[PDB]
Amino acid sequence: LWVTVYYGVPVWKDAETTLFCASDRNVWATHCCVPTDPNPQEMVLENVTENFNMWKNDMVEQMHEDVISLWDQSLKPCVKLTPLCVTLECRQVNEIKNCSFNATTELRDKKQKVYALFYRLDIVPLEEERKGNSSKYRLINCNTSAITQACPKVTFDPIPIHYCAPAGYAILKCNNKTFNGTGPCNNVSTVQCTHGIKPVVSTQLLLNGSLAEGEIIIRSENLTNNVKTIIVHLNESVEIVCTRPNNNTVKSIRIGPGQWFYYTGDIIGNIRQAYCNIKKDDWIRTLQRVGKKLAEHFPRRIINFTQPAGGDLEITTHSFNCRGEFFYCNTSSLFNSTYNPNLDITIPCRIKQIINMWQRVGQAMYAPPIEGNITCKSNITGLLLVRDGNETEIFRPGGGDMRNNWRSELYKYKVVEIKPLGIAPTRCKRR
Amino acid sequence: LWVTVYYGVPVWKDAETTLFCASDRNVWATHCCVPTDPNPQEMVLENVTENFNMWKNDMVEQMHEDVISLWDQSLKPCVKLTPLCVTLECRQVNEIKNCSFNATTELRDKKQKVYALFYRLDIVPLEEERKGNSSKYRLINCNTSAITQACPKVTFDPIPIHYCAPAGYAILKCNNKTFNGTGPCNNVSTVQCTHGIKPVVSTQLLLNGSLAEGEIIIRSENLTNNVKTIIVHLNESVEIVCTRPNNNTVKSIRIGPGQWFYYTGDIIGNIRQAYCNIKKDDWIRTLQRVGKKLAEHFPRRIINFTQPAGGDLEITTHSFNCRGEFFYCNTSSLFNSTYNPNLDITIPCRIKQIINMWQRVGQAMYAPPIEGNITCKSNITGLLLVRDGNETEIFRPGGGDMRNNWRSELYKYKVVEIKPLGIAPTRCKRR
Amino acid sequence: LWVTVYYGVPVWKDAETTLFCASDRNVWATHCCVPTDPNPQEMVLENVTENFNMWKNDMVEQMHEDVISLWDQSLKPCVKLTPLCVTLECRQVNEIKNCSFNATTELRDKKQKVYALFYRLDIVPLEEERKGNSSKYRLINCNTSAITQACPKVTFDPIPIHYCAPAGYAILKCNNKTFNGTGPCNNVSTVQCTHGIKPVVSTQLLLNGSLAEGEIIIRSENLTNNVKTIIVHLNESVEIVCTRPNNNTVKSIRIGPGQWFYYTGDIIGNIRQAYCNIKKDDWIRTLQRVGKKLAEHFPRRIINFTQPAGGDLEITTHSFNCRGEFFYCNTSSLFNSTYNPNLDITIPCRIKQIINMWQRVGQAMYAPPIEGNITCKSNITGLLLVRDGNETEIFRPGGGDMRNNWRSELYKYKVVEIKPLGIAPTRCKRR
Amino acid sequence: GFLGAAGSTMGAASITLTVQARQLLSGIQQHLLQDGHWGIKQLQTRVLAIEHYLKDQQLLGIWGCSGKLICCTAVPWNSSWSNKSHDEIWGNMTWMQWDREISNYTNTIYRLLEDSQNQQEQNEKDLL
Amino acid sequence: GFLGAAGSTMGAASITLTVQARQLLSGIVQHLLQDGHWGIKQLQTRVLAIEHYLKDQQLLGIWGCSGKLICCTAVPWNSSWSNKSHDEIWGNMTWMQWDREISNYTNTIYRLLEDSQNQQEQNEKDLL
Amino acid sequence: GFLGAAGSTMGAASITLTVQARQLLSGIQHLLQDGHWGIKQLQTRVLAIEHYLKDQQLLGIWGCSGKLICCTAVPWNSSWSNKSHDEIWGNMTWMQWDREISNYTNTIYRLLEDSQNQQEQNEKDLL
Ligand SMILES: *[C@@H]1O[C@H](CO)[C@@H](O[C@@H]2O[C@H](CO)[C@@H](O[C@@H]3O[C@H](CO[C@H]4O[C@H](CO)[C@@H](O)[C@H](O)[C@@H]4O)[C@@H](O)[C@H](O[C@H]4O[C@H](CO)[C@@H](O)[C@H](O)[C@@H]4O)[C@@H]3O)[C@H](O)[C@H]2NC(C)=O)[C@H](O)[C@H]1NC(C)=O
Ligand SMILES: *[C@@H]1O[C@H](CO)[C@@H](O[C@@H]2O[C@H](CO)[C@@H](O[C@@H]3O[C@H](CO[C@H]4O[C@H](CO)[C@@H](O)[C@H](O)[C@@H]4O)[C@@H](O)[C@H](O[C@H]4O[C@H](CO)[C@@H](O)[C@H](O)[C@@H]4O)[C@@H]3O)[C@H](O)[C@H]2NC(C)=O)[C@H](O)[C@H]1NC(C)=O
Ligand SMILES: *[C@@H]1O[C@H](CO)[C@@H](O[C@@H]2O[C@H](CO)[C@@H](O)[C@H](O)[C@H]2NC(C)=O)[C@H](O)[C@H]1NC(C)=O
Ligand SMILES: *[C@@H]1O[C@H](CO)[C@@H](O[C@@H]2O[C@H](CO)[C@@H](O)[C@H](O)[C@H]2NC(C)=O)[C@H](O)[C@H]1NC(C)=O
Ligand SMILES: *[C@@H]1O[C@H](CO)[C@@H](O[C@@H]2O[C@H](CO)[C@@H](O)[C@H](O)[C@H]2NC(C)=O)[C@H](O)[C@H]1NC(C)=O
Ligand SMILES: *[C@@H]1O[C@H](CO)[C@@H](O[C@@H]2O[C@H](CO)[C@@H](O)[C@H](O)[C@H]2NC(C)=O)[C@H](O)[C@H]1NC(C)=O
Ligand SMILES: *[C@@H]1O[C@H](CO)[C@@H](O[C@@H]2O[C@H](CO)[C@@H](O)[C@H](O)[C@H]2NC(C)=O)[C@H](O)[C@H]1NC(C)=O
Ligand SMILES: *[C@@H]1O[C@H](CO)[C@@H](O[C@@H]2O[C@H](CO)[C@@H](O)[C@H](O)[C@H]2NC(C)=O)[C@H](O)[C@H]1NC(C)=O
Ligand SMILES: *[C@@H]1O[C@H](CO)[C@@H](O)[C@H](O)[C@H]1NC(C)=O
Ligand SMILES: *[C@@H]1O[C@H](CO)[C@@H](O)[C@H](O)[C@H]1NC(C)=O
Ligand SMILES: *[C@@H]1O[C@H](CO)[C@@H](O)[C@H](O)[C@H]1NC(C)=O
Ligand SMILES: *[C@@H]1O[C@H](CO)[C@@H](O)[C@H](O)[C@H]1NC(C)=O
Ligand SMILES: *[C@@H]1O[C@H](CO)[C@@H](O)[C@H](O)[C@H]1NC(C)=O
Repeated sequence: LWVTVYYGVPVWKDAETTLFCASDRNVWATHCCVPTDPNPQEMVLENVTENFNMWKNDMVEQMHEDVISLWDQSLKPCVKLTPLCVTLECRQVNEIKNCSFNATTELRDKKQKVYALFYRLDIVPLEEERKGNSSKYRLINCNTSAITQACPKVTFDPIPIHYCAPAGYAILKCNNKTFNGTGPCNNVSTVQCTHGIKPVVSTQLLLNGSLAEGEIIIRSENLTNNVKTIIVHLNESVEIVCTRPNNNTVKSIRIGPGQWFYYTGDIIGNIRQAYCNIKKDDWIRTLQRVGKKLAEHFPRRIINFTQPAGGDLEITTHSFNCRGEFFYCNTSSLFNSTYNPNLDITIPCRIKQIINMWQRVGQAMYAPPIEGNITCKSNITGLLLVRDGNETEIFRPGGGDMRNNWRSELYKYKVVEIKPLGIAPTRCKRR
Repeated sequence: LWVTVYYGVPVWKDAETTLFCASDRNVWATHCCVPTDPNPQEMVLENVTENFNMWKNDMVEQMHEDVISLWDQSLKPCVKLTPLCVTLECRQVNEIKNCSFNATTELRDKKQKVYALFYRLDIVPLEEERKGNSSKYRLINCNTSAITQACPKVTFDPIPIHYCAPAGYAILKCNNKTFNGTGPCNNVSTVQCTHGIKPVVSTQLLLNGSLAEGEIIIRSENLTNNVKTIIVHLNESVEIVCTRPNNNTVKSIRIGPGQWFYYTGDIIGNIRQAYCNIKKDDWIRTLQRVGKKLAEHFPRRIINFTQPAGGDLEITTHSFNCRGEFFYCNTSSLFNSTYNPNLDITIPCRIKQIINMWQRVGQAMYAPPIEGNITCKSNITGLLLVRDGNETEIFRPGGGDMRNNWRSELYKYKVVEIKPLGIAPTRCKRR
Repeated sequence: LWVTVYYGVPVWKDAETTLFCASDRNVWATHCCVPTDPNPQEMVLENVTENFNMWKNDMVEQMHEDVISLWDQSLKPCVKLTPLCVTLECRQVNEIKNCSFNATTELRDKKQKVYALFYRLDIVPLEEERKGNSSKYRLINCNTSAITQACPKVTFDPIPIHYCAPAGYAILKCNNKTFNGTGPCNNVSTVQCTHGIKPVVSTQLLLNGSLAEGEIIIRSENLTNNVKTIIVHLNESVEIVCTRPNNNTVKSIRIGPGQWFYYTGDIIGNIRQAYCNIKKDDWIRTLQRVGKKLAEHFPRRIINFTQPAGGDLEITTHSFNCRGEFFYCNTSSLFNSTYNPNLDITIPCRIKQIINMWQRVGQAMYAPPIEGNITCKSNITGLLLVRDGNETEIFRPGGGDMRNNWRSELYKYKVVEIKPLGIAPTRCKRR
Repeated sequence: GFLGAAGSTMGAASITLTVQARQLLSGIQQHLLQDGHWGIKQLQTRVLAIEHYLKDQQLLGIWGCSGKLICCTAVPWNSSWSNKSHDEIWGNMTWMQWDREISNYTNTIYRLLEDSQNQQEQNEKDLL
Repeated sequence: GFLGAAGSTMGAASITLTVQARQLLSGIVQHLLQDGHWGIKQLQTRVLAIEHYLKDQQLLGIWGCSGKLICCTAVPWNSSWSNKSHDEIWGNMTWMQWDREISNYTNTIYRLLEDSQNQQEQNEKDLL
Repeated sequence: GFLGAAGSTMGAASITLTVQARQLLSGIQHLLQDGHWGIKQLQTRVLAIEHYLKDQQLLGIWGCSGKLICCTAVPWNSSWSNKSHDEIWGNMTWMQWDREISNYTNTIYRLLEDSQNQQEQNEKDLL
């Protein structure tokens, strides 16, 4: 009957804001240094229905920018390997090559001859090759840009990080155990911070993620579009154990006034290729279930899991990081199956030291070695597939765009600005 | 009778603030990315008289700082030409010299011999000169400081720039035709933003400016003082077409890991001096009118237009930029006249590649060449004169201090802070 | 009887905030450009008792951080002496070595032989020593960092610094003479800014400080702990005149494109060690009084003043920077006495040019020479002692942690936030 | 706690929003404040929050509702905005749904609120 | 719209000011964000605007004019400030000209408003 | 002038601090963009604004808006302080009183909030 103004009204709008990181010499501990509340309260909003859309979610963009930002900042004060773009002379080890080069010393009027083992992937043949003989070579991606050494004292091990909303905003979490990305959700709950999200960098297979509560969920922006990436959230993990067996002996040298360069001085014992053992029975079960789900989404079609096409190494292999060692594994032996609706697997892996992260050109990183052999037990929790696009559907491993990885953990969350000012009718005037 | 407090009072004070830029890979588009209002409303303040002063206007200083900072930030990431400060062996071209030098490459232990055409202005000898034979020179400005290559993909072409007031401030615009720059203005309007101002860098002649509504306007801080620069706003433009006819062939090389250096590899055909053709009749009429105005301001005096004295090149020539090509024109043939109260003109022009902008030392810029020949037309709207200070007055072309140029566009505007709180007597009492 | 809410209540709490500097080219004048009030006002709080604690005072931390940050920012745009990390063929000055080296020039394909006099403390041998003959050495700290030259045009002369509180805070000052540093203060006042504090950098002896109003005051966090540093505030100054008698002739060279390196080209006349003359009788009286006060604090003990133990040079000598010269003086001759409760002193001093400030490793500074002899007169207003920790107490000169210097001036001051909102009972309700 | 009783019967929510509003008291790290661009972004977020809070407070003050979480006004309700006589509004309808209902009319209502206070202010200086 | 009816008297303008204070409310209530020194400049400008607005609001509150764009006060007008008995002030004089007229006595009127309101507050606390 | 009449007594300071506040009106270079200082000042400034607004919000929520002195509707409970109108406006000062009832500040704030809630509810229901 009469207008009335209320303040403190529970009304919100979709909005974008800079969420601040908080977690309970790691870069993810220096950043995200804000502590998290013990037992953060989740308030369930009864009868509230909210439209979620995991794609076009600004939280994913913020996480992408924050992740690369920390990596770039963390590499800023480190040693630039500009003195090491010189002629190497490599002659095989009595995959890996025993290169030799004249590196600079702290004194400008001095040089030092250095013998270092470099992976063949990290080198470019400057001169014609020569089998056992020593040929001239150069470090890869030198001409593109200077190579910055990742600091040995700074570790990039992922830790669970929570993205908290600033004051005046809130986060809405969908609590539906089977909910495709873009659509309404009935079971919404308000929160101040996300769950513990580990920013694990990988391709093809999502590692150390969060398992789906219900079945295996297939989320894709446009399934009928063959350009979009399908994200498969698994409801059960699969164990994969990665390992570099080589027993490295790591040396160091001074390439400047306080600039230390760490390289693989030697390998003790036999030289063997790195590999990943994934549990066979669990993998076969997982692929069968994913095939049935894809058949449900793609009726009257045979579901073929094949190897990726012949692109670059960074995009045709399961790439990941284990204690700073950068593995690229050939998962062709895994995606080698077919579902018709009508004892470990060993995966060879190459290892690189000169890395071009985030699909960028002109910013390379040198990942120094680690003495000894290396092992990492990671849980595969999700897959990144791409439909080739016949009466048969071909799904290949995908990835490369790290956005999807962040989205794989941020599909639940939405950011909303609170509009406390509201107007409603009442039964009385001002007077 | 009783004090009464009002809020929203339309009272303002002269104040200084940081005006934010706006405009409808250009540096002026990256910066000034804020869009402008379609049809920006101008509110005329009836019966308001305001004291404007084009001199001592903080807007001019702010625009000077913004232009300087934008240029520096744009040249910050571009290639530094430190490796190219080496001995050059130059031997004339079968003004311009064919210089040979040993540049660096992406490999620290490699060199490359390079033949590049350099203007003689950009070179200073190291030992002797031998007419026909070659001799050893170096680039100018290296001894003073380093040299940064202007990014070839980043263009500094001016666009209309609007300087918008922030919240709580307004820009008063003086509409009085023939406003002499410092008196009271009896016809003002209020605006949020200025008109489209092109940040054109030039000397002597103001190009691509705003024409006066009335007749030609002579504005100076103190006409009786001979050290101040007279700014002449023309009410009619004069066409000047400036061209570099040399048909260059532009090469490039790598002087480092991803550092590309662009130089004039060759000149195809004949080598000819660059020149500016200005429309003769329009120029003669313009100078006659300017002389008549100066005679009005300087009675009982013969008005002599003579060439500048024998200073440096940057201050004795009409300097300007055309597609990143830096011309310096000997405009003595234009200011070669005399007014007594009682068919194009061709101007030769030199061109430089190593530029010391903003009258600064310690910072130099290398402007890369452009393949082909260059032409451009820039309307002349303003003149920067200096009275020599006899029964005769000698006016020479001036400039060098860039603020005057932007002052020629910001003479109309004045920034004012609003003081909404006010007090007045009323018969009303709180009671 | 009824709750009532007051605003503007004079209640405060202990709080930490960033205090903005103030002072009535010099780095301390460039920074702290905020002017100070003429006749600063002090408001004495009657019957107010406040718990002060000069240790664990965030003002000391802020002054430490600000001094280090201002020193670093002042050295940021200066010349890096990386080209001088080269072999030096040092013979002998006809303590000081006559070192020859091939420095770089503005051209990358040129070198210049340079003869420079370097102190032996600033040099580390590379191969053997030969008495009369010359040997190859290098500059100290060449193999740890790049040495930045302190700019000759930028002076670090201390000036009085006033640290002022932002709005909403105040600085409580304790007026109680003989306040022992941590107890309650029964005579306090409020101020906006502190007294003029000269940020003088020194060890062992505090120079150019503030004299205690009453007697000599001994302040230490835990006198019975031998690890803490005892600060002695003198109620009467002692004159010390430090001088470098060498008549230097200072040359300069270009080590790059606009990089000027200043060094001692020659010494005219005789070479003599620098020295400090401290007034003898005043020093003896001062040490007798300090021994008496320590005996009061340490009953039944003989008070021995002995020289520092055999640590590094920077921590076993009175270190200071008279003019632009960094002097390290062997003050064992001063602390060579004993107090039993039952005519100048000349101190030799070494001088360094390569300086490591605040115990930092990885950042070294080259202090250019000052042509001619150097002399300065400072007043010893305080001592930094350390109890060795028998029936006898041994007190040695201390220092090295520069906070103890700036805690010697900020002991009086305490930052407090104002809490203007308060509540109280009254005799009436709102109704 | 921000959105307690959301989607929950504006009558009930208003029984809570005034109680919670006072209870919530909503609105008003050296690495994250000095290194990189983190600090500038925190400052931008905080300044934007202050600006939004001041905008809401100014809108309350202009309407004569200064210092009140609930304020009746002299603007009578026009049925052209909504034709529901408290049956759904304080009954079956929630604050979010109600906001969706009058999303198009909101600006209009503000003007009326604004206009009403003008008259009162004029009356305030004319009755004195 | 900021300076509408400026230099157009104050008796006639006063209606326009009451209208503006609702239509305009007030002026004060990417590359240019985290690249270069322009972000810190924008932050300084915004913070200074907020500070000025809060200073004006605090002055209004201290005088008892909280939340009011027009407020009559209990301070009688002293002819020593101006001797115009509504003849030219609201008849012929503009707000700018009036500000020029009493630029020297505005602070004194602020003192009188403060003292008067402070006494009022104390009278209210005593009466209750 | 910020802490004028500190110590002394609450009664003198309460009257004075109102006139003192009536006068103090407290609550509201290269360093602008050199180093971290340009950031630091903003953190010093923005934070201050926030603190000021927080206090104002409390005044808003207790109906004390635009009033340096504001009698409320909450009766005083002797459990907070045994003395009443003897030292609280006699020999005691504001600092001592502050640290005396610092134990119950949240309780007082909740009671004031409840009183204003009831006041607003009555205002709308009795209108
Ligand atoms: C999915 O999640 C798993 C589990 O978190 C990850 O696997 C872990 O990865 C971390 C780091 O990558 C491993 O931590 C490292 O372990 C090394 C070996 O630890 C064993 O041996 C040492 C002997 O010293 C014992 O003390 C220890 O208890 C273990 O028995 C350590 O040597 C490492 O320390 C070195 O690095 C750290 C920084 O990382 C430095 O601070 C140290 O000083 C030292 O230099 C380090 O602690 C962990 O062991 C792994 N666990 C398992 C079970 O594999 C996966 O990596 C993750 N998935 C992906 C893709 O990353
Ligand atoms: C006063 O105002 C006049 C009018 O604006 C100015 O003169 C004009 O200046 C503009 C800008 O310099 C000229 O416009 C055109 O600029 C194009 C931009 O080239 C950039 O992009 C290409 C794309 O790859 C790059 O390769 C290149 O390096 C640049 O980064 C040019 O491409 C235009 O070239 C001409 O040739 C092409 C084909 O080669 C044609 O297709 C075009 O249409 C065009 O004819 C051209 O340079 C414009 O030509 C100038 N004249 C006129 C009459 O507009 C004055 O410069 C200004 N005063 C001052 C002092 O600056
Ligand atoms: C993960 O999801 C899959 C698919 O929903 C579950 O596998 C099915 O489980 C049901 C229940 O026993 C069986 O009837 C089906 O035959 C299984 N396969 C398929 C393709 O549906 C699996 O149990 C889930 N994981 C859990 C619960 O840990
Ligand atoms: C990974 O191993 C797979 C399986 O061999 C390779 O895929 C094909 O291998 C066959 C030979 O077995 C070749 O003839 C094809 O050219 C290969 N196609 C590609 C490029 O996938 C593959 O070469 C190996 N490399 C990857 C993709 O990691
Ligand atoms: C899907 O995979 C199946 C096998 O899992 C493919 O079947 C093969 O068909 C080819 C025809 O040339 C035969 O040579 C092979 O023997 C079959 N099996 C094997 C071992 O690959 C089938 O071609 C695939 N379909 C698509 C379109 O991907
Ligand atoms: C004096 O002011 C009047 C406005 O009161 C000017 O007339 C119009 O102003 C508007 C806005 O500035 C323009 O859009 C119109 O084009 C103007 N009309 C005309 C006919 O000029 C007038 O020009 C001003 N005159 C001077 C000398 O300043
Ligand atoms: C620009 O101003 C000049 C005067 O400085 C104008 O030239 C005069 O124009 C009138 C016509 O109204 C002629 O009678 C005069 O002979 C011209 N010369 C002089 C010296 O007065 C010119 O018309 C103006 N042009 C424009 C476009 O406004
Ligand atoms: C500084 O302090 C010393 C020690 O307290 C003072 O020296 C004493 O001065 C008194 C005179 O008041 C003499 O009777 C004593 O013999 C002195 N020595 C001692 C050990 O007490 C000195 O006077 C003070 N000076 C100033 C300027 O305050
Ligand atoms: C709904 O969400 C709540 C809280 O997140 C959860 O406990 C429950 O299992 C979910 N399922 C329902 C009831 O929809
Ligand atoms: C997801 O389901 C929704 C229905 O809620 C449907 O509209 C949409 O097409 C599906 N795909 C996605 C991910 O949007
Ligand atoms: C993508 O989504 C649109 C939505 O309208 C749909 O029409 C289309 O079939 C989908 N697939 C492709 C390949 O566009
Ligand atoms: C894939 O399976 C087929 C079954 O015929 C086998 O022949 C082939 O070796 C397998 N290849 C991979 C990549 O595992
Ligand atoms: C030291 O004390 C003397 C005597 O009081 C005084 O003249 C001089 O200015 C003071 N300052 C210094 C450091 O010499």
